[PDB]
Amino acid sequence: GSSGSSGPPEDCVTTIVSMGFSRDQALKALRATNNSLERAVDWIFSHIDDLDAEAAMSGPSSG
Repeated sequence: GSSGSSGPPEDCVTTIVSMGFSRDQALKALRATNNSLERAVDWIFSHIDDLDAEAAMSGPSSG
């Protein structure tokens, strides 16, 4: 049980991934949602929708 400097929760990360999400996403989401679970899932779903973010080219990979 180590955790010095602030950081995102593990349980959350797990939960998300548990759903079948990318580990990076979970992390990002969290950080994107000030380390939030509920919001994360929301910030996540949003991405799934299509509205990823402001106009910005997307990497080569089919969704």
